[PDB]
Parts: sequence; C-alpha cells; structure tokens
Amino acid sequence: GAMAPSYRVKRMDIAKNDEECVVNAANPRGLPGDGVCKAVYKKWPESFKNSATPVGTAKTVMCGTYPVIHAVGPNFSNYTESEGDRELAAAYREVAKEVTRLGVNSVAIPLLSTGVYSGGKDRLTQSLNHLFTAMDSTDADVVIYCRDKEWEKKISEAIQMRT
Ligand SMILES: COC(=O)c1ccc(O)cc1
Ligand SMILES: Nc1nnc2ccccn12
Ligand SMILES: [Cl-]
Ligand SMILES: [Cl-]
Repeated sequence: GAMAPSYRVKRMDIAKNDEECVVNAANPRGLPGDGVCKAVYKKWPESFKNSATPVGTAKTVMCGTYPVIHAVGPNFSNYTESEGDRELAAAYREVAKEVTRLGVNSVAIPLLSTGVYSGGKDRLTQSLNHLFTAMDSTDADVVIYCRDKEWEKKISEAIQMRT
C-alpha cells in the first residue's frame, strides 16, 4: 500500500501516467475505440488480447509486467439513467477489486462514462462520486486523469472538500 494513501488529479493524456497501473475506459468488445481507449490502444496494444468484457465489469490484461485494467462503463445513449447509474457504480467496484488483487501502490484512472458514453450530459460529479465510493477502501495512491481545464478545477475542489 501507499504510506499515506491520497487522491490527485492531473490534466494530461493517461497514456503518459507515472503510476504502477492504468484503468482503460474500455468498450465491451476490446476494440481500439475512441478517446482514452484509443490512447491506451496506441500505448499498450498487447493489453487488448482477450480484453472483451461485459458492461459493469473490469478485466486486467498485462502489457509486459504493466497491468491494464479494462473497465466498461455504460453508454447512457442505450441505458436508462437508473440502470446506467447502477452499471457505472458496478464498473468502479470491479476496478477496486482488481487494483487490490494486483497489489499496486498507485493507479491512473479516467472518469468512466463522461466522454462518448455520457449520452450528451455532464457526468463529472456522478462518475467521480462512484469512483470515490469504490476506491475509498483501497490503499493505492489514485491519480484521476482529465483533459478539460474546468474539469481539472472541479475535480481538485471535490478532492479538497473531503480533506
Ligand atoms: C485524460 O484523458 C486522456 O488520457 C485522453 C487521452 C486521449 C484522448 O484522445 C482523450 C483523452
Ligand atoms: N472526463 C473528462 N475529462 N475531460 C472531459 C471533458 C469533457 C467530458 C469529459 N471529460
Ligand atoms: Cl498530455
Ligand atoms: Cl466515455
């Protein structure tokens, strides 16, 4: 575990993380995909061997010794707000189990279902709160990756509010 487990946020490409493992915002079919998923495919293509997994689950595939945790959030275009919220929470619980199993001291994580799976809505708070619910009981240093300047400020404020 980390000596003083923490949350941090960084505004940069998650493919350039400084953590011991990465969470991919995957699609269920293990395809190269869009956004975070395509950056992860370019950096760790070997990790897409048999990476397909259902919505609400996470599947880890090693690239060398570096773990890629493929976490499948729901596409809110297809799911109801109610069912989507349940699957989004479940995906993060499966990420916490994998991070714990791997014994890493740090993990790089994106906000699941906030990009092309958002159904055209702002889901920063919804996704971040499900991340906290899952990860608060783990002792890994968690570094949350985003790309938007106002998202960085809102994520930073949410972390500091609890400290
Ligand atoms: C924090 O998000 C990313 O790491 C990211 C990488 C590549 C993209 O095209 C989009 C987002
Ligand atoms: N998760 C995330 N980081 N930056 C952005 C920007 C728009 C929508 C989602 N985002
Ligand atoms: Cl960058
Ligand atoms: Cl997304």
